[PDB]
Amino acid sequence: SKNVVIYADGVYDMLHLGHMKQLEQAKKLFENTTLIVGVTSDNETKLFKGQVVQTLEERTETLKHIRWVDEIISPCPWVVTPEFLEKYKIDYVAHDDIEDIYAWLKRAGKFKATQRTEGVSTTDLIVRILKNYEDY
Amino acid sequence: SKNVVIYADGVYDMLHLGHMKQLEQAKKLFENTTLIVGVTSDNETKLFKGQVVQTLEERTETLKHIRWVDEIISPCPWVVTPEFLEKYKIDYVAHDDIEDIYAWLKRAGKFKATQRTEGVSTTDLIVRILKNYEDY
Repeated sequence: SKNVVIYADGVYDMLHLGHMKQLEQAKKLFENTTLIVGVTSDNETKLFKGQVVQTLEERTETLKHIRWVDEIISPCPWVVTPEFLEKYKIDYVAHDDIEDIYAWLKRAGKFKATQRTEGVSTTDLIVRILKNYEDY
Repeated sequence: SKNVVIYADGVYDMLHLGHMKQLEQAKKLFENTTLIVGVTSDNETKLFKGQVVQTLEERTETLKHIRWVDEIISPCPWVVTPEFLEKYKIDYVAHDDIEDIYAWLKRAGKFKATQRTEGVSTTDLIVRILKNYEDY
């Protein structure tokens, strides 16, 4: 089939199985895709979202090693725009939306949902380490 | 060129950039390779090596997502043997050796060194998180 350009953005701090399953899902939305992943800058993540432990450079170097990732934009825009989609020939934005800042994307037919996997996160694994030390 | 079968084994607990750079190095030892990765069982890792936080199933599911990994043997033998190399048509074992349990591999011309990257580990990132809380 024809090659579909998919865009997915995120913070990707301390990459874990949860991000990877999401990336894999974005990549397989169609039989032939190019998955572009956008990695948010440090400043704007902290300003708008929350604490980041890894720098942009580290967050991006880890993503380079994931099988599903075809291209990375680093840093990426914090807000996706129609001009951005035209410039990089993006057919679909892959998100999990979790008023609606993505309504124009749905109206344009350019939105494809992916999902999160709970309980697989890096912070969760440290919780598991700590359970081995009894409170008493 | 001809296709070279490379074998690398390890625990791969809480996969981080350090493992990935090593896998990438094993994969690029030659122009055309098949990288087989062996993941050690829970029992034998704990018995011979140390604590593991993720099960075999989790440690293996994460490796499935890495670009360099062509095949996984899970669980893998704890000790590599010549019969193992013959069975899976392995040309080289990729290790970082860090008396010598791998001397027969070097004698057979079947040993290729890779290296570790320090300071990139998942436990290190939690140390970074904690630096934000001042002791006083």
